[PDB]
Amino acid sequence: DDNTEIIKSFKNFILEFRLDSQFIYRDQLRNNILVKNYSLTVNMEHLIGYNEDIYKKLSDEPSDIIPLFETAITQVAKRISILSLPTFQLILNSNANQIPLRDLDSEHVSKIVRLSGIIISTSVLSSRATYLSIMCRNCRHTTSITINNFNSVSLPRSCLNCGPDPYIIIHESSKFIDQQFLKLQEIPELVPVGEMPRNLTMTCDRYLTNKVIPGTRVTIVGIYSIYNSVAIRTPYIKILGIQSDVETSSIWNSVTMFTEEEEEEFLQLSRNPKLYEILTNSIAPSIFGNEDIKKAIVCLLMGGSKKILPDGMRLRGDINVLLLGDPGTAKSQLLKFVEKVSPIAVYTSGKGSSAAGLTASVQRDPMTREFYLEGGAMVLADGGVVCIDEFDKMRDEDRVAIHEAMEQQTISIAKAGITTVLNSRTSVLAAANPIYGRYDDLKSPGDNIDFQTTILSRFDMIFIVKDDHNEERDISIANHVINIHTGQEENGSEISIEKMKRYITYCRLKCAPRLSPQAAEKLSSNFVTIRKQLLINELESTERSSIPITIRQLEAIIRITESLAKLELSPIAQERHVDEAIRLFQASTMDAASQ
Amino acid sequence: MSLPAHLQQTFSPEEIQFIVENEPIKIFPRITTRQKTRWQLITTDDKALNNMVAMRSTEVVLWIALLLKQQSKCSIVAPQWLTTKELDRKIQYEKTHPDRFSELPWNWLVLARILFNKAKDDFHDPIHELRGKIQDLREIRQIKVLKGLKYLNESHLQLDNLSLLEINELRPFITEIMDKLREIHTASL
Amino acid sequence: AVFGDRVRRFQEFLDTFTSYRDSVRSIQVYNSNNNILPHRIIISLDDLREFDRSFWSGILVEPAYFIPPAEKALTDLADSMDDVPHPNASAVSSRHPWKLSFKGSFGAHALSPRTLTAQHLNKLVSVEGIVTKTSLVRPKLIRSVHYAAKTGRFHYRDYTDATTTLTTRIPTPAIYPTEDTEGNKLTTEYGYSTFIDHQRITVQEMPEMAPAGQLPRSIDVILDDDLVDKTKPGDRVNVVGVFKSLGAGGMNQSNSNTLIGFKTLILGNTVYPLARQMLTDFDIRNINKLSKKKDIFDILSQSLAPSIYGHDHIKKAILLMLMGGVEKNLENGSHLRGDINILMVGDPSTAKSQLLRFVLNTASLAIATTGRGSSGVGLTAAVTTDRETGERRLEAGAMVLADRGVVCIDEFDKMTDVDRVAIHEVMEQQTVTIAKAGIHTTLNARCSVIAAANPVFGQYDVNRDPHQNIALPDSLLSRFDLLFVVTDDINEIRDRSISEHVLRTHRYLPPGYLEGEPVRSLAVGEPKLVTIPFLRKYVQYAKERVIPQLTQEAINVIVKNYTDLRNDDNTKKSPITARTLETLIRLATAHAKVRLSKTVNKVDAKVAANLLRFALLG
Amino acid sequence: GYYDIDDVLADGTEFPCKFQYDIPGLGYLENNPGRPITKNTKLSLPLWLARILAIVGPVPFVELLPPDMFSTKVMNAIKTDPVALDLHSINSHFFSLAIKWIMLFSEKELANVVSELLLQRAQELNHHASSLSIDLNANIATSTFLLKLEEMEKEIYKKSHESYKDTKRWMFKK
Amino acid sequence: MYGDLGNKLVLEAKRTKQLYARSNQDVNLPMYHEDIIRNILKEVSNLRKNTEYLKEQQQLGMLDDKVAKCQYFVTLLCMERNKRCLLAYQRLRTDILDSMAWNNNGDTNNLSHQEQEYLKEYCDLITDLKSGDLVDIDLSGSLVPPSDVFIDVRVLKDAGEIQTEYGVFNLIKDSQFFVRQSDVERLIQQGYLQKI
DNA sequence: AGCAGAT
DNA sequence: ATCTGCTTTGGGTGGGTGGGTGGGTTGAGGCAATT
Ligand SMILES: Nc1ncnc2c1ncn2[C@@H]1O[C@H](COP(=O)(O)OP(=O)(O)OP(=O)(O)O)[C@@H](O)[C@H]1O
Ligand SMILES: Nc1ncnc2c1ncn2[C@@H]1O[C@H](COP(=O)(O)OP(=O)(O)OP(=O)(O)O)[C@@H](O)[C@H]1O
Ligand SMILES: [Mg+2]
Ligand SMILES: [Mg+2]
Ligand SMILES: [Zn+2]
Repeated sequence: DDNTEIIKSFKNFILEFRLDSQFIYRDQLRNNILVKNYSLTVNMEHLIGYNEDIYKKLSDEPSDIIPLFETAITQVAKRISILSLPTFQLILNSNANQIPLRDLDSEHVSKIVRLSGIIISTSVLSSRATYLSIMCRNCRHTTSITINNFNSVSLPRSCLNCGPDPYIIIHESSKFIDQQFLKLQEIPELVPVGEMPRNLTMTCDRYLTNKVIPGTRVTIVGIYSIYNSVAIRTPYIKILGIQSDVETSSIWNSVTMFTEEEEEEFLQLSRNPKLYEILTNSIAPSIFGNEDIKKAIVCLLMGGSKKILPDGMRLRGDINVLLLGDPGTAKSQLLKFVEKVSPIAVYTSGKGSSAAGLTASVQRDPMTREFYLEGGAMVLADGGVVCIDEFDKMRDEDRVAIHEAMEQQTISIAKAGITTVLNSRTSVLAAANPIYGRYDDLKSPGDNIDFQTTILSRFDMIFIVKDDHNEERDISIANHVINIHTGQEENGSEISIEKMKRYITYCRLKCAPRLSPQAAEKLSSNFVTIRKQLLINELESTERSSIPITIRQLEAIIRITESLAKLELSPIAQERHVDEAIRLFQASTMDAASQ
Repeated sequence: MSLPAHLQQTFSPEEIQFIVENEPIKIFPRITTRQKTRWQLITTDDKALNNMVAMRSTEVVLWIALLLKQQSKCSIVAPQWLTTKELDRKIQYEKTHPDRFSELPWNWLVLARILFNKAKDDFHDPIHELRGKIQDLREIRQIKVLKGLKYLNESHLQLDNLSLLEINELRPFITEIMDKLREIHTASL
Repeated sequence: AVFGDRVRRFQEFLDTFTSYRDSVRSIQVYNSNNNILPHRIIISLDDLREFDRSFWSGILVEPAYFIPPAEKALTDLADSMDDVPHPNASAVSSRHPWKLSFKGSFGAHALSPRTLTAQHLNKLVSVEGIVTKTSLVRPKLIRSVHYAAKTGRFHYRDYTDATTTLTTRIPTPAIYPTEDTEGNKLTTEYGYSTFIDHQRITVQEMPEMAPAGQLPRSIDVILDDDLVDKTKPGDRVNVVGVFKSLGAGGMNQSNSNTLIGFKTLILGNTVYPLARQMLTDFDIRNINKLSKKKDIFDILSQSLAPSIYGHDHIKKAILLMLMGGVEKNLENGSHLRGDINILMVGDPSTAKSQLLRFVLNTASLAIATTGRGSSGVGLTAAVTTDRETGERRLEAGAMVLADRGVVCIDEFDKMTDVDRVAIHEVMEQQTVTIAKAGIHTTLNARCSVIAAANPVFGQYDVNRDPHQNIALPDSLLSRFDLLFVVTDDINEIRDRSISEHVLRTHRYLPPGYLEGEPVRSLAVGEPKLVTIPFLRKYVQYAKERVIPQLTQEAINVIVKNYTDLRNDDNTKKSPITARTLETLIRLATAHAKVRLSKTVNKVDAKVAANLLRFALLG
Repeated sequence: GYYDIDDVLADGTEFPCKFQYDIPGLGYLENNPGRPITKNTKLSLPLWLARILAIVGPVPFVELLPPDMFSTKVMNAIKTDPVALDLHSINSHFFSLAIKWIMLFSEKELANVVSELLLQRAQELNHHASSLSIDLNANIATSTFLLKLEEMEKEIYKKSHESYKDTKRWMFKK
Repeated sequence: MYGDLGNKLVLEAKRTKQLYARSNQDVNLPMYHEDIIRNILKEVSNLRKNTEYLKEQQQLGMLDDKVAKCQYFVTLLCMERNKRCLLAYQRLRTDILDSMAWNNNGDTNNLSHQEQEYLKEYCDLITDLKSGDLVDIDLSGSLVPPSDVFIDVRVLKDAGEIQTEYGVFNLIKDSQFFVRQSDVERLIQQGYLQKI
């Protein structure tokens, strides 16, 4: 009765909506059916413009009208693609105000809401039924049921004598769809005073599955509903749309999510003669000086290139950076910026961490009594960067639990039957203090550093930041900080965080330069000289150097060269990059070792 | 070289519009040029323009008609195939004959786009209805083209009553695929 | 109606291709002569596609409606072939139809546990992964046969379940009939009833193929009858079966969730291992020809890890470890192991971990473990409960899973004493004794241990004695055949050589890729460096069909070397002991294996002596 | 074409060969230089060399062995599901080498197989090229299929996509 | 082997072609690969030396007919392959140069001196063609058909009162004209004006 | 299936 | 006397507004106190 009229109304929107000379939804449908994507994304501002009455119904009773807009889409799709196809999914976009995760309460039950959060977990896909074929136990009578996944359905209780519940499902004739579960945590800043962050369970269907990964900020449009698991119901959100700032699909598979128009911008930016300067200036615009550390951070974000030799050996392609220095140097602020610019990043404190917190931990499911594996900081940061602050407060065991994941980029587990070798391809950016809090020049370098040579050799570049009291520099820093406190270039000398992050993603998924012979000869000669320099320094002092120079440093120089080449989308690394890489190595690691 | 790479072997949409704009159309002059200066053309006939009388049907080139309409000195008379009823009939013909294309003119899409853009007050039917009908016809013909593309071969192929803009759209894919098929077949012998 | 037509169409297919008929006849003949081959046939999906396209498409997309007809046609053919004169009553009552198994090329149905979605339900798929669990084998009732004493006639009943057939039927509880239709007493005849085995395994996605930041997923599989014990945990398999769903999935009013999906799993048809290489006559002749060379040991050693510069002696030791020794157990009870254990201690960045990884990749069986990532229980075995039957059992650990293989332990010095005790016991006795949860047993763990450790101060100190440099107990140290101490000594020529080698290695580009391109099956049935595959074939051949025996000349060499080594003024990085004699004999035997010899000669003794002397006195 | 870059690249792939004579001073073909190349030697030569050596020499100098890109496994994979197959991985110039091979040996089984593969693939190629995005405010499948395309298919797709995009831009130009 | 350098050069040519296709309006020929061409020509020189040595050995040597035939055939084929790669690369670059010469009415450090001479005299040829009987047509004109007679245009970069053939235009930056497309088509081409 | 209750 | 109807084993195809003085018991990981 009314259902047919509602279906007719939503069908006329898809067939009559033109903003100029193009039918936006009719053409979107045809283009989607051609690539086998049975869905239509509709913007709710367009529906409020066609007929406000249709929006009033879709917002007053969402779980009753949404199922009738899907069938209208399916009918129009059949009319457009078939010359005389499952039920089509409807994905919604809205610009309504976002309700804070913790402000959702009884006043929003069964209503369309928009909210943001952080995805902390994702489930293994399940299978939900969409068309059952049933039969009767006694008289063997065949029937079918059709189900929409919008709850306010079960097998018939009485046959069509036959006892109660006479119907058994015939599986080889039924059809199913995909279902996923997500946990959404509220943003750290939104949380009220003295409160732990709160979770919320979410479910997505069909083409909204496998769209997010744990640890990524997302925006959700859905229905705040309830399901019975006494007179209380556990709330949850039925997703109707997902929007994210991270192209997770490009990151897991190939290069994707870059439009040709967007791609053209990246090539134009790469063609800039002084992209290195722009990127260096774009990191921490509010921190004065420390240019070398900012260049090192650019190289770390860019990364090197990984090689798999024919015999099977793999060569690490990531760069690890350590910041040792005195208080007030802005190491923690640099780490907090790097966590915010990188596409994937985790900020962790060495004190509030553990060996299982990093890597992976073995957990027991209370229901199935079965042990399973949950990823830690280094798994949650896979393919990105881990910012381990307070690296000196970490316990010896928890620090030792990081060697293999830092070098081999794998997390071997052998616990509770579970036996595996996970993958953790992450870059470590660590900040630490010397033993006495300040780097005391009076005592030998072996007295100011408690890190063992094994852990230190795993860092590509080591920065020993010393705070020297110079009146000119002090006045400059005072002026800069006061300007910050009392007080937008965007004129080719700096790019916002979003653009820089997208450019990092593009470069990582598009380029992997290789060394030319001249660079190889140059780097090889430099390694021989540096090793001789360590030996002359060692012969002079009975004490064995605390900062080592092993083959890992040669590989680190190669990685820095490759990252500098990749920064400009150059398929080959030339001497103009080798010189910069050698300069950075001398400015950080040989500088630390010389003292 | 002398010719860009995107204009090689095919025409651009602007070239198709240029070709279409040389066909005659019917206009109602709002001025009386007939005498009871003078046009002097070399690419078309000029007798019709020299003999115009207010509110008297006459035929001129499409681009001259558009130029006159820009001055509010003539009202273009829309073709007979571009009425609502005729488009309904063509849609029905397409629906009942899954294996053939309707007998629309070879310039229906281009002329429809030009006249909708330029002469919006010279139609006797609401413009939105005509736009919808043309969209429907385009979708049906697109379905038919998609179905018919499954018969490409190393021999000839026939696409009767297919219009100029559609053929221009499909020329690269069809020609290159059939050329590769012919190359394989010829290599076979 | 349609079923009979399909049975006729499949029967016409089996007639056209005679290989399946010949295989069935050979199976029946072998069974008649007799330990017993199962009633299974492997058909090529490519041949079916060539024969009848509709049948092939149906078997790939609607297996439920097309596989049972084919199985029935095959059974009818086999029955028409059968010529057994006297059938035993069990055989007459037996319900043993012929089962069908597939191979060939799955176009888009070749998937992994991560890519299996609801779109693939009720379809024939092939899945690849690691077997992580394996339930216990329990018989499953299918047919029961009874006897009515008064009436003197036998009756029978047929049982079906959701996992024993592809078409949905009414469930049959396992209650045995007790009274005849007329009220006669019925006595079950178990010897004539039919039970089949049943097992459930879990297949996990390969960890290295997983996405970024996601743990691998798994799927449940069912194997019945002759596919019951073809896989063990830690094996790489390719499973073919039908993807299904079971149960009511919350549609029954008892479950009030309303947000839980249906159960799903695969009924397997075939299992394909992915561990032993099949040797050809050409390969065997090439192996022998190479073994006749006088410098085969050097060639094979250098061929190991071509991208690691230097470390010749460690590579030789790794080769001898891959070959192994000869295991002897005496009548009295003494059980001498023929495995070689190796320990590497050295300064950071000396290629210890890369050598471990190469051994992991080359060796036929190898398990990876670290110091802080492992545990005492995770190395030996764990006590869990079986989901299928709810029975207490043990799950094999890293050491047990690597039986008759190799276990690579990285960061040997970062382990705990409690976890070190388990490895101490395993290396000392080569077995695992378990006393937990009312379980008493002894699992076999006969594996070679290759480990890498760091000195106490992170860098070897020449001045301090070896005891002060290594934190491991002396008892644990005495169980390693060879202790290699490697130091990073800065030198000009050596540094230039190593740097040039590394730079050359870093410039490799794999064929099929362009410069600046970052690095990323078709069927299921299926002084020159020696390639790794040929090295694997050589190792397999040599350790499979060579058992060298000692000879008086090697005996004299070994006794002289031991005598001189023990009482010599020069200090040793490890203390000489009677265990050194066993290590010498083991190394000589392994080198004899390398040459494909049935006897240990002087040359093998002299090679073992040189290797041990390098290990002990640099 | 002589000046066609794609053809020059295609003629540079390596094909298995087996020499049939004893030619001293031809080591450079083999890895080692300056050594005689004994008969029955197996080695991979570039097409531009192997073809002419195979047609010129009675017994020619070399015999062409079946390439791994035209093996039985590849043909079965092509016949099973052409669209899902990843041709780029088998060889980036598959169709050009296939046409050259057919011409060299004039075998028609391969001709029919390749023709059917090309037609079935071109159907989906046009399906993707015809799909043009839209911006409401002012994907995965397309990328995964693009990744699999061979070079010639990648040129055809580019041309068709540009033609469709130009027509759509002209028709809806405000 | 003997064509690896040619293959690398052709790969660089392919990259150049792909860049030219991707680029919308601004195209700059990559720097002439002088080094790779020098290596290729050196290789051809060694091949010529090898042919001369082979002929000398055949004149006075133990070499046989089959062996000489095979080596003389393998050297000739290598030279042919190198020549083909070189010519393909040069022809691609020349085609792009032709396109540029026609785009203008009739940096340079990238071009080699031979290419510079080619471009100069090709522009001379284009002007000579334009001077002939086709004078009434602007052979290096616009290839988009004329659609509108009068267009609105905007001045994109400031310049004096340029005195074109069609008249005097006071090109003040940020000022609009209502003029005939035919008159201002050259100014649009150079970039002094925009259609908007 | 055994036992607990309403007609 | 007949017809109608619920619930097990023990286990996650009942659960955590029923709990652990109603049983399902090893394995891992974090924390205080002990060192
Ligand atoms: N240019 C700057 N240099 C140094 N500190 C700065 C600068 N700009 C701001 N700050 C201040 O630095 C403080 C952050 O501390 P910072 O990151 O410098 O410490 P740290 O040296 O890394 O740590 P710790 O003192 O524990 O060793 C913030 O108060 C910020 O206001
Ligand atoms: N001889 C060598 N040849 C080539 N690469 C080498 C060599 N020695 C060390 N390397 C390089 O060392 C890098 C890392 O060192 P590796 O992990 O193998 O050392 P390790 O002995 O396990 O060190 P650690 O004590 O830190 O665990 C590898 O990338 C490898 O390239
Ligand atoms: Mg800090
Ligand atoms: Mg290591
Ligand atoms: Zn019934």
